[PDB]
Amino acid sequence: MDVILLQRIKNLGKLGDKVSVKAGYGRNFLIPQGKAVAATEANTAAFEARRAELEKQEAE
RNA sequence: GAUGCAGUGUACCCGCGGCUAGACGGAAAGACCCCGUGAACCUUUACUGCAGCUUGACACUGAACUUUGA
Repeated sequence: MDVILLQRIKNLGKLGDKVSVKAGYGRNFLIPQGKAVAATEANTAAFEARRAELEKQEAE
């Protein structure tokens, strides 16, 4: 699956990078625990549109 | 393998008590035997399927280090 990282991951990328991961990884660890979001068009519109700066200065 | 055919012998008409030599006596479309491109159930290294058991591939199924083969 294709995901956009909401918050920093050790090897995937940082704060909004779009990466492809194995389906189980995203389905069972990232998405339920809020560490990423699915890379759909509406979710992208949501991510860069408004809450981008909020995720940014919530660096820690 | 004859009461009923041929020849011949014997024999007046009809019961009752007994008897079982015969009526290939009665009883059950022979069970033995053979046949039908009949049946059923059982067996097996007869044939062909399937359940069960088991092998690997793909899916559910992810994250990090590492070592080694052609």
